[PDB]
Amino acid sequence: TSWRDKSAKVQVKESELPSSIPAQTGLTFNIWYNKWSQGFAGNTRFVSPFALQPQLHSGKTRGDNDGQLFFCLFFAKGMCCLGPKCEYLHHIPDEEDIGKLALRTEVLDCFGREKFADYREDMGGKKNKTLYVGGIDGALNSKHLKPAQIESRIRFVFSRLGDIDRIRYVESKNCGFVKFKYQANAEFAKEAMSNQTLLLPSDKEWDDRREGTGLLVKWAN
Ligand SMILES: [Zn+2]
Repeated sequence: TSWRDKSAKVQVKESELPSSIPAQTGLTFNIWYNKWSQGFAGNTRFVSPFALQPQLHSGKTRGDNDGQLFFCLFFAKGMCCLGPKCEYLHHIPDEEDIGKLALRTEVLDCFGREKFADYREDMGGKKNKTLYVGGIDGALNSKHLKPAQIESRIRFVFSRLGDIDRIRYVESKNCGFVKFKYQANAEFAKEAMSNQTLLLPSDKEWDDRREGTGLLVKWAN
Protein backbone atom coordinates (compact mmCIF):
# COMPACT_ATOMS: atom_id res chain seq x y z
CA THR A 1 0.00 0.00 0.00
CA SER A 2 1.30 3.43 -1.01
CA TRP A 3 2.16 5.74 1.88
CA ARG A 4 -0.33 8.15 0.30
CA ASP A 5 -3.18 5.80 1.13
CA LYS A 6 -2.52 5.49 4.84
CA SER A 7 -1.82 7.64 7.87
CA ALA A 8 1.70 7.51 9.33
CA LYS A 9 2.25 4.92 12.06
CA VAL A 10 3.07 5.93 15.59
CA GLN A 11 6.60 4.51 16.05
CA VAL A 12 7.15 4.72 19.83
CA LYS A 13 5.28 5.91 22.90
CA GLU A 14 6.28 9.32 24.18
CA SER A 15 7.06 7.69 27.56
CA GLU A 16 9.81 5.61 25.89
CA LEU A 17 11.84 8.74 25.14
CA PRO A 18 13.91 10.79 27.58
CA SER A 19 12.35 13.89 29.04
CA SER A 20 12.72 17.44 27.70
CA ILE A 21 11.98 16.16 24.22
CA PRO A 22 13.32 18.90 21.92
CA ALA A 23 12.15 20.31 18.60
CA GLN A 24 14.18 18.79 15.79
CA THR A 25 15.49 22.23 14.78
CA GLY A 26 15.66 23.37 18.42
CA LEU A 27 18.57 24.76 20.41
CA THR A 28 19.01 21.70 22.59
CA PHE A 29 18.49 18.81 20.18
CA ASN A 30 22.12 17.64 20.21
CA ILE A 31 22.53 18.05 23.98
CA TRP A 32 19.43 15.89 24.42
CA TYR A 33 20.40 13.34 21.81
CA ASN A 34 24.01 13.01 22.93
CA LYS A 35 22.70 12.48 26.45
CA TRP A 36 20.33 9.80 25.20
CA SER A 37 23.18 8.06 23.41
CA GLN A 38 25.57 8.29 26.38
CA GLY A 39 22.93 6.69 28.56
CA PHE A 40 23.47 3.36 26.81
CA ALA A 41 26.21 0.86 27.64
CA GLY A 42 29.14 0.79 26.94
CA ASN A 43 32.10 2.05 24.95
CA THR A 44 31.55 1.92 21.19
CA ARG A 45 28.72 3.71 19.33
CA PHE A 46 25.39 2.55 20.78
CA VAL A 47 23.01 0.42 18.73
CA SER A 48 19.77 2.43 18.60
CA PRO A 49 16.75 0.53 19.96
CA PHE A 50 14.58 2.32 17.37
CA ALA A 51 14.47 2.02 13.59
CA LEU A 52 12.55 3.39 10.64
CA GLN A 53 10.72 0.71 8.68
CA PRO A 54 9.77 2.74 5.61
CA GLN A 55 7.11 0.45 4.18
CA LEU A 56 5.48 -0.09 7.58
CA HIS A 57 5.81 3.45 8.98
CA SER A 58 5.42 5.84 6.06
CA GLY A 59 2.04 7.56 5.70
CA LYS A 60 0.17 10.88 5.59
CA THR A 61 0.53 13.32 8.48
CA ARG A 62 -1.03 16.68 9.20
CA GLY A 63 2.16 18.06 7.64
CA ASP A 64 1.15 16.69 4.24
CA ASN A 65 -2.13 18.62 4.51
CA ASP A 66 -0.67 21.76 6.10
CA GLY A 67 1.87 22.77 3.42
CA GLN A 68 4.90 21.27 5.17
CA LEU A 69 7.99 20.76 2.96
CA PHE A 70 10.36 19.34 5.60
CA PHE A 71 10.69 15.80 6.94
CA CYS A 72 10.43 14.49 10.48
CA LEU A 73 13.82 13.75 12.03
CA PHE A 74 12.31 11.58 14.76
CA PHE A 75 10.54 9.59 12.01
CA ALA A 76 13.81 9.08 10.12
CA LYS A 77 15.27 7.65 13.34
CA GLY A 78 12.25 5.42 14.09
CA MET A 79 11.28 7.44 17.17
CA CYS A 80 8.38 9.79 16.38
CA CYS A 81 5.54 9.38 18.91
CA LEU A 82 3.12 11.57 16.92
CA GLY A 83 2.22 9.49 13.89
CA PRO A 84 -0.53 11.19 11.90
CA LYS A 85 -0.45 14.10 14.35
CA CYS A 86 3.03 15.02 13.24
CA GLU A 87 3.41 18.41 11.54
CA TYR A 88 6.49 17.17 9.69
CA LEU A 89 6.47 14.70 6.75
CA HIS A 90 6.53 10.92 7.35
CA HIS A 91 7.68 9.46 4.06
CA ILE A 92 10.80 8.90 2.03
CA PRO A 93 11.69 12.10 0.17
CA ASP A 94 10.67 11.88 -3.51
CA GLU A 95 11.28 13.90 -6.68
CA GLU A 96 8.22 16.11 -6.05
CA ASP A 97 9.19 16.84 -2.45
CA ILE A 98 12.73 17.67 -3.53
CA GLY A 99 11.56 20.02 -6.26
CA LYS A 100 9.49 21.97 -3.76
CA LEU A 101 12.37 22.08 -1.29
CA ALA A 102 14.64 23.51 -3.99
CA LEU A 103 12.28 26.46 -4.42
CA ARG A 104 12.07 26.92 -0.68
CA THR A 105 15.73 26.78 0.35
CA GLU A 106 19.39 26.41 -0.50
CA VAL A 107 20.73 26.47 3.05
CA LEU A 108 18.54 23.94 4.91
CA ASP A 109 18.59 20.14 4.81
CA CYS A 110 15.44 18.02 4.36
CA PHE A 111 14.75 18.34 8.11
CA GLY A 112 14.82 22.14 8.09
CA ARG A 113 18.23 22.44 9.77
CA GLU A 114 21.35 24.15 8.48
CA LYS A 115 23.12 22.03 5.85
CA PHE A 116 26.36 20.38 6.97
CA ALA A 117 28.34 22.09 4.19
CA ASP A 118 27.55 25.57 5.49
CA TYR A 119 29.27 25.09 8.85
CA ARG A 120 31.52 22.05 8.78
CA GLU A 121 35.26 22.31 8.22
CA ASP A 122 35.99 21.37 4.62
CA MET A 123 38.91 18.96 4.87
CA GLY A 124 39.12 19.24 1.12
CA GLY A 125 38.33 16.87 -1.72
CA LYS A 126 28.92 20.63 -4.96
CA LYS A 127 26.04 18.61 -3.61
CA ASN A 128 27.52 15.66 -1.84
CA LYS A 129 25.19 12.73 -2.26
CA THR A 130 27.55 10.01 -1.02
CA LEU A 131 27.65 8.45 2.43
CA TYR A 132 30.52 6.55 3.97
CA VAL A 133 29.28 3.62 6.04
CA GLY A 134 31.78 2.36 8.61
CA GLY A 135 31.94 -0.28 11.33
CA ILE A 136 30.02 -2.85 9.27
CA ASP A 137 31.39 -5.88 11.15
CA GLY A 138 30.43 -4.36 14.51
CA ALA A 139 26.88 -3.64 13.29
CA LEU A 140 26.58 -7.38 12.57
CA ASN A 141 27.89 -8.42 15.99
CA SER A 142 30.86 -9.87 14.06
CA LYS A 143 28.59 -12.48 12.44
CA HIS A 144 30.45 -14.50 9.83
CA LEU A 145 28.89 -13.28 6.58
CA LYS A 146 30.42 -13.12 3.11
CA PRO A 147 30.62 -10.03 0.89
CA ALA A 148 27.56 -10.96 -1.24
CA GLN A 149 25.47 -11.22 1.95
CA ILE A 150 26.93 -8.09 3.53
CA GLU A 151 26.42 -6.04 0.36
CA SER A 152 22.80 -7.23 0.15
CA ARG A 153 22.12 -5.91 3.67
CA ILE A 154 23.68 -2.48 3.05
CA ARG A 155 21.78 -2.30 -0.23
CA PHE A 156 18.47 -3.32 1.35
CA VAL A 157 18.53 -0.81 4.22
CA PHE A 158 19.76 2.16 2.13
CA SER A 159 17.76 1.53 -1.04
CA ARG A 160 14.51 1.77 0.91
CA LEU A 161 15.62 5.33 1.81
CA GLY A 162 15.84 6.71 -1.74
CA ASP A 163 16.85 6.13 -5.36
CA ILE A 164 20.35 4.71 -5.40
CA ASP A 165 23.00 5.77 -7.87
CA ARG A 166 25.69 3.37 -6.70
CA ILE A 167 26.52 1.16 -3.72
CA ARG A 168 29.88 -0.43 -3.00
CA TYR A 169 30.91 -2.69 -0.15
CA VAL A 170 34.66 -2.66 0.47
CA GLU A 171 35.65 -5.71 2.46
CA SER A 172 39.25 -4.69 3.11
CA LYS A 173 38.12 -1.47 4.76
CA ASN A 174 35.09 -2.88 6.59
CA CYS A 175 33.04 -0.10 4.99
CA GLY A 176 30.67 0.82 2.21
CA PHE A 177 29.87 3.84 0.08
CA VAL A 178 26.30 4.73 -0.82
CA LYS A 179 25.66 7.39 -3.46
CA PHE A 180 22.06 8.56 -3.76
CA LYS A 181 20.54 10.12 -6.84
CA TYR A 182 19.46 13.08 -4.66
CA GLN A 183 21.11 14.96 -1.83
CA ALA A 184 17.87 14.97 0.17
CA ASN A 185 17.83 11.16 0.36
CA ALA A 186 21.47 11.16 1.47
CA GLU A 187 20.63 13.71 4.20
CA PHE A 188 17.67 11.61 5.27
CA ALA A 189 19.48 8.24 5.12
CA LYS A 190 22.42 9.54 7.12
CA GLU A 191 20.11 10.28 10.05
CA ALA A 192 18.08 7.10 9.55
CA MET A 193 21.04 4.70 9.46
CA SER A 194 23.37 6.22 12.06
CA ASN A 195 23.75 3.85 15.02
CA GLN A 196 21.63 1.14 13.37
CA THR A 197 22.24 -2.62 13.53
CA LEU A 198 22.66 -4.55 10.28
CA LEU A 199 21.33 -7.73 11.88
CA LEU A 200 17.97 -9.09 10.72
CA PRO A 201 15.13 -10.75 12.67
CA SER A 202 16.11 -14.06 11.03
CA ASP A 203 19.67 -13.94 12.44
CA LYS A 204 20.44 -16.09 15.45
CA GLU A 205 22.09 -12.96 16.92
CA TRP A 206 18.96 -10.80 16.52
CA ASP A 207 17.89 -10.87 20.19
CA ASP A 208 21.40 -9.69 21.09
CA ARG A 209 21.54 -6.86 18.55
CA ARG A 210 22.05 -4.22 21.26
CA GLU A 211 25.44 -5.79 22.02
CA GLY A 212 26.92 -4.79 18.68
CA THR A 213 28.22 -1.35 17.72
CA GLY A 214 25.88 0.94 15.80
CA LEU A 215 26.74 1.87 12.23
CA LEU A 216 28.92 4.87 11.52
CA VAL A 217 27.43 6.97 8.74
CA LYS A 218 29.18 10.13 7.57
CA TRP A 219 29.45 12.25 4.47
CA ALA A 220 31.97 10.62 2.11
CA ASN A 221 35.11 12.50 1.11
ZN1 LIG B 1 7.06 12.96 13.22
